[PDB]
Amino acid sequence: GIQSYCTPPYSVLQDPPQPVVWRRYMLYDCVFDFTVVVDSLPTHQLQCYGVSPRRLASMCYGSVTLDVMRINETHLNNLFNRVPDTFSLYNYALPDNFYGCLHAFYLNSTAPYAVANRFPIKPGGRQSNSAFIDTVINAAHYSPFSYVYGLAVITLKPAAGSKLVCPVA
Ligand SMILES: *[C@@H]1O[C@H](CO)[C@@H](O[C@@H]2O[C@H](CO)[C@@H](O)[C@H](O)[C@H]2NC(C)=O)[C@H](O)[C@H]1NC(C)=O
Repeated sequence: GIQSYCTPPYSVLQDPPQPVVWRRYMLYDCVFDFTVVVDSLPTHQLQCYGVSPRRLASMCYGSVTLDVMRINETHLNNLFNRVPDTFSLYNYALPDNFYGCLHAFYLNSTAPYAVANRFPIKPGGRQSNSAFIDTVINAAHYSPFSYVYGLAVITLKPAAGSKLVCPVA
């Protein structure tokens, strides 16, 4: 039938959360403007797995997940090369057999960079203890600031019947 439009996360895109509190947005059974999280963004690095970047925003999917946070160059490079570090061990980790895209874009901002460096998370997981999270965010104030990129992790699910996420033209 006639699908609704998914609302793009403009607000979180103009101010990405600290990686310790990365945010997820789930897109399902809707029309979505992919340009907001791809073309319109000032791209620093776009890396895709299971799909080409030129094909990404042109087809439909079973579902689309957007994970948004900030990330500095070291952690970004380790993320791309799949090398373990504090970011992927304690803050945000790609799921097994990741199908989708990593989109890093310019924020032109060197700021407090709140990254957990203890208490391991599982892939696709997050820190859940609010007290500890608060200590990480607080500790960010008393540690070197980092020059930082925005990061949108786009997880794709293959189309399988009706109720899809389709791009706007
Ligand atoms: C990105 O931020 C991390 C901290 O979240 C920085 O990590 C430090 O990196 C140096 C080497 O450059 C290590 O000796 C330190 O032990 C690291 N500290 C922690 C707490 O992990 C990293 O340097 C930052 N990268 C940039 C380019 O600013």
